Amino acid sequence: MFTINAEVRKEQGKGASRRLRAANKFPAIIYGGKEAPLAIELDHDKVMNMQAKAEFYSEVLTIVVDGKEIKVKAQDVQRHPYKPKLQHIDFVRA
Amino acid sequence: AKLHDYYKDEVVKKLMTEFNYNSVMQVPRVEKITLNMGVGEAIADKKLLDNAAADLAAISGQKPLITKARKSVAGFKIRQGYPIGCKVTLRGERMWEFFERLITIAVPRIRDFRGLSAKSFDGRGNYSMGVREQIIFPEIDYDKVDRVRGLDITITTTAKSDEEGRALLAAFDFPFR
Amino acid sequence: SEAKRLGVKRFGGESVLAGSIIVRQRGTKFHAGANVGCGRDHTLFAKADGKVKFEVKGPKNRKFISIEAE
Amino acid sequence: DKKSARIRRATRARRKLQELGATRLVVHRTPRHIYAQVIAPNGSEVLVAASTVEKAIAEQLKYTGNKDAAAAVGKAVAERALEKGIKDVSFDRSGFQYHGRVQALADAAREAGLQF
RNA sequence: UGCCUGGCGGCCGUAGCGCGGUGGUCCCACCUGACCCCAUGCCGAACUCAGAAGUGAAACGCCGUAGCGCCGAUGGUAGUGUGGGGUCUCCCCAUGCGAGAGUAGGGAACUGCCAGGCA
RNA sequence: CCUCCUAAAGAGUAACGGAGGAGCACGAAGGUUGGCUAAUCCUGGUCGGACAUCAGGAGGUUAGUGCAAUGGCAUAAGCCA
RNA sequence: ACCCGAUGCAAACUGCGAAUACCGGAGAAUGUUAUCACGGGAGACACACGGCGGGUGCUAACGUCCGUC
Repeated sequence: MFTINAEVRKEQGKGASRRLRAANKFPAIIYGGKEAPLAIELDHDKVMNMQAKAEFYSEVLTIVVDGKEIKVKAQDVQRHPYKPKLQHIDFVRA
Repeated sequence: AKLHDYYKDEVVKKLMTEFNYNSVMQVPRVEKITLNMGVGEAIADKKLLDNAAADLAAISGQKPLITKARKSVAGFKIRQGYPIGCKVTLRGERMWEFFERLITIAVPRIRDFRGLSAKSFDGRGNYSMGVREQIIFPEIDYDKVDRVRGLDITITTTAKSDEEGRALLAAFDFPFR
Repeated sequence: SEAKRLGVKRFGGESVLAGSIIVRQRGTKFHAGANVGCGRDHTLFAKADGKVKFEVKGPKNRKFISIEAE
Repeated sequence: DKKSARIRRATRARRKLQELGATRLVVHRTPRHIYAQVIAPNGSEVLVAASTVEKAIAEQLKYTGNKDAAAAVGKAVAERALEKGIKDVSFDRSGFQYHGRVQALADAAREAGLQF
């Protein structure tokens, strides 16, 4: 249900991830099915705000990018050892 | 093969009636009789084991096989390659005659006969004995015996389960437990 | 103790002549394939002239060294 | 078991003769039938083959599997091979003892004209 | 050419383990007796000599079973070559190389030759 | 003299660096042909104590491979003839 | 004890596993052959410091030495 808005990725590599982390964002991925997986960016502020509830891994989240709404599900999250900053999130189209 | 015809006549038929089997060979059969005499205390001398082997040969129709220690251990003071046990490997026509003679005459003459131990099963249809006082057979005279040995017949049977093994034992007499 | 000579002397794609030692080993890390011998010291040598080749064969995934003639 | 035992017994000689890259002749036994075929070094191709199952060889055999049947199979394979031009191929017993029908087949093949 | 059965190679678990079903047309298997070809460090145990008398019980061919083994992404990270920076003990930056670990998905094989039976 | 690292995924590479063995032996413990393949647990029993030979299932080389150790061995390089 | 789920670690553990470096084959460009062999003549035969990956120490140490620049 949550409307998640992001920018389409255009650079592949650890440089983009480092730049996003510096700019207070982080990379993620949306896969699930035979269609080509899509790399996406997540804005730490809004994503953490919506994830503060316990429904993040329970209900079907909604990515609205470029005016297109797609349903996805969260499988696992990579959490920093001690820093309270999100690192990477995998999403399954379901 | 003296008892082969009698088995095919009665045992197959009654097992078929009991177990509603389909094919003839589904009934449990006899794979072999393991006439193994494990003295255990052969360390005293080789002559005791030699006499045991001679008695086994006289009872059977072929020379027995001598089995050595499987591995060397210190707790049981057994080395490696030491001849310890003796067994008889019978696979042919003499098995039927030997089994018939046993089930006929060797069963009743058992001291304090309180029933064969029916709770000894490997887990899939192998039935074992641990009895002593092997003088039951009259073929051996008292003038050629110096001690009392043990009979540990462990029948190798084609039975697929303990129920089938018990049914076969009941078929071959086995009065009670 | 002086260090012994181990490792592979001739690698894949290298042209070698007959009798050329390919790999020196204590046991059998690699097994002779085509036109390859095996000495008493588990040393592999080429019995002909050609290029070396490394592959995997057998149910246990064993490394094999062979010589392909040109 | 029996089949695994036979395969593990035969594989040694089979691979050892494969190292030489020499055309071979193999014989398979069964109390009911006997098979024989020539195998090229690749192993995916054959040169000649003869079996007791076919009527062309079973017509004059009282029983499919016997010493006479083995001799007939051996001479038939040796013939087919000499017309084909095998030129002295090797022989493999396929992990079978060389004291029965395998020996009969080998003797028949050797006496038919082959010099293996 | 359609199905079934056996042998010989590639491939070396997507080819595996467990469960169910099915198979006697041919072929394969169970096994009868064995002085005869054979031999047991004892055993017709292995191998070999005389079947359809019966069967597919055990073994084995085939189908399903995603319980399980196994293969396996995209993406992130670790790690590191060259240059630079710092609080140079260790870390960061532009650039290149970047996978096991976990998921998506795959997964009860396929391929070449010969032989016999049912079509 | 030999084995582990040390020793920075080719080879080599030092330190009052730390870990162990050997001065052999075999006329079989070699060659050839054939046959075979373990540790342990459980089930059973009178000596058997929980762990004596024996029957079977799992296991599939953790055994064995004469030397202390390393790497190999199912084709077994291990065992018998 | 056995023993399922593993946690904390291994220079003398690796069912996984890089980046580099070394090895061989093809190719453009470029370098005064910069490559190899033989012969004459040598010098040196106590190196210092710094960067990187390391050994050990007292998670002080120019400690106590290595491979590369």
